[PDB]
Amino acid sequence: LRAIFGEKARDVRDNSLRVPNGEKGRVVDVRLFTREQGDELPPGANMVV
Amino acid sequence: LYETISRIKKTTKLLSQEMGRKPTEEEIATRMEMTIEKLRFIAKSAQLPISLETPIGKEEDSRLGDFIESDGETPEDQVSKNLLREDLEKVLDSLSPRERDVLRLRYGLDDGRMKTLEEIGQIFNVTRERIRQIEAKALRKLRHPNRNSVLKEYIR
Amino acid sequence: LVDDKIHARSTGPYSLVTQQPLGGKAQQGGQRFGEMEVWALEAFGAAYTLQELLTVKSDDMQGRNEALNAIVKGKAIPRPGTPESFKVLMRELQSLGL
Amino acid sequence: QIMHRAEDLISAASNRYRITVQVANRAKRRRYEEFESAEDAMMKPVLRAIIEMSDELT
Amino acid sequence: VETFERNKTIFFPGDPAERVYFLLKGAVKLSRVYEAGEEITVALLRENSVFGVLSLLTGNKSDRFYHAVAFTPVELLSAPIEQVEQALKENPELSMLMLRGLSSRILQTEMMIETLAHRDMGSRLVSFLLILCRDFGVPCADGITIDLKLSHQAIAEAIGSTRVTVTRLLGDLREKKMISIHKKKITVHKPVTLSR
Amino acid sequence: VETFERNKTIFFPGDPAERVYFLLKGAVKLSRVYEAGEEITVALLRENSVFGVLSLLTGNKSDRFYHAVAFTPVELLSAPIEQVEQALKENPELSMLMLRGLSSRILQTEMMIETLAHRDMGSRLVSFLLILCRDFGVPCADGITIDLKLSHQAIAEAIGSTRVTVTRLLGDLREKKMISIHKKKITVHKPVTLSR
Repeated sequence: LRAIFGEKARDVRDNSLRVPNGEKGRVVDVRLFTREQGDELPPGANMVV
Repeated sequence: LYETISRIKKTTKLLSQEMGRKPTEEEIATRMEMTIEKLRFIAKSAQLPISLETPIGKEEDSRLGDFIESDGETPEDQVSKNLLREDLEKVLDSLSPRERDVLRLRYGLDDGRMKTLEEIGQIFNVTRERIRQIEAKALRKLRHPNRNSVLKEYIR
Repeated sequence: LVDDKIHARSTGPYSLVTQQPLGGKAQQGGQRFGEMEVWALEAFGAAYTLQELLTVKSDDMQGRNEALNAIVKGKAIPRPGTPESFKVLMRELQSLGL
Repeated sequence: QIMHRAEDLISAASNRYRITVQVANRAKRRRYEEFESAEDAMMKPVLRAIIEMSDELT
Repeated sequence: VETFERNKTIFFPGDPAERVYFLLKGAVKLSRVYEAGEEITVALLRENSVFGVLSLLTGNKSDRFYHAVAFTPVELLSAPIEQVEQALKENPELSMLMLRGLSSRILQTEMMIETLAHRDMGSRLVSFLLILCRDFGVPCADGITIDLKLSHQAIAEAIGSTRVTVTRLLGDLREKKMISIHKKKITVHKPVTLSR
Repeated sequence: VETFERNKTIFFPGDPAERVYFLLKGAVKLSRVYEAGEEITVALLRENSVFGVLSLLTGNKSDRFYHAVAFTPVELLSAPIEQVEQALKENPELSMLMLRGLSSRILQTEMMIETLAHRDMGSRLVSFLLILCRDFGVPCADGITIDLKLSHQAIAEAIGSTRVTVTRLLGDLREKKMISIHKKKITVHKPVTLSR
């Protein structure tokens, strides 16, 4: 199919964040950070969103 | 592993000397001569599994593990894929049945996925050529966008 | 507020164990369910709703799906599957010594 | 009306359930029989089912 | 930066290639299409021109009907109707370049267009080889080198030969050592030679 | 307004067809040239496009190397490098119209290019007339009328059919009724049957 419909895509995937429906809200901050401050992070996990 | 998990940080606890409590940071890895990534690897692999049958919380209607599915099919793509898979051959209807009946499912498809170029070479028209051509013929008998132009929404 | 207190959904992930969908009051929150009503839904009987009403929205995979199709497949949604969680319950029992 | 005087037919025709069930039996098929979008069946399969019962139920 | 190798599918039936392909480098070709098919280098882009061609027709949903792929790891952009958009509306800054684009790819083929229309295809081969194999490398094995490694069935796909312009034509050129199977250098010792 | 009949000579070797070669109208063709020759409708202009094509190359003394002539009167509202000059430098006014002009000659040409190198031609010829003969007149007799009176072996002067298809295709579709010479009304009753 992939090669049949005519294209060779790839499944690198993305369950990126989709805010729930009806979320007519302006966004209003973020706190956010990654490896560097030492992500105080639940381990096994990379970076806060 | 079950000792590094209980030594990597143990050492550090004492190794914290000349440093600020939790000594350095990835130098720890170097201290024990390792790569962070393996470190997390070890860090992640510690503690234990949660109950998965423990109260959700202060309240009840709750042993944990009332609590996931991985996979069924998300009814949505089981009523999808069948349609898609089935149509992958059910819309195979823009060609003569010299190829429609054979190459239909590449060398496999619906199959585990195979019985191939040779075989058809014999299995159908004592060919070895004709596989590639009539297959290419049909391999285009669907692509100029009008051929089998009823599943373009596929965009897949 | 109805917002955080709204709720309604059409199937989705079932559980794991029962593999039944699950309502912890989420976007895909089980229309919750009350057998006190399955103790008031037979007062008229006529199974069907019950029959479905368990099955295919609980056990049968191929039921549930069967459904999905039937309608979008212009088909007369059939006939129960048979439940399975049943079978699940039966399994542990058989091992328990049944 | 759309549905109201139908409270008597079922009410006065031996086993009520039973009625229903047949009525479905109509239903199912008397949609089924025609999958050509006949607008007669544009409405729900039952309600016809019913009614043409009804008005044969004299 | 948009950057495409060979054995691909780049255009389609129906493409939205509007937001710029913006080809910067290749040494390569627009394969086109339509119904009868022939996805042939019915244009080209090497390095030094740029797409934006039927992408600038009725535009983002014209009847955009081609399909091209390379043999070069083509080079081509990281932006939308912006760098062009400058180029389009706000002036002729790259507006002249927009026109130039056509005159630098369409008109480039336009030359090969009044020449591909010849009897024997060997001409089209010699022309093609006169500009490419010769120039942007050094004329190695037996002269104006094929400036790369491709295939002897290259002609068999370029023009769509049928195992005929192959071995026969090759034969002739094998007789006049204007060929080099090794690393596909295959060529006259001199550019003018087969260019007559 | 610049206005050119059939035959005669319009481009040359070397032309100064700058200073606005404004082909504003015809139902006709750019014959081109170069050395091997073939002054073929290697483009076209009917009514509704305009020259200014290699006239806008290195410009008023580029290597301007074509030569074209018509099949009938050809109108060309014309100016100095003035009406264009607006169109060129002072804005995209008819630089906006010019991008269309760039496609103008190219379109229909590149479309005929899409056709042109098919193997045997009566085909592409059918395509060509399917544009001319069908549209801007009415079918009359036999269908999709040649929309004029022309040459019997059009092929003879078209691709240059010496003695092949010059009268054979004629017979091939004569009995087929898909063609018939009456007042040059010569057509399929239905372009489709020949549009395949």
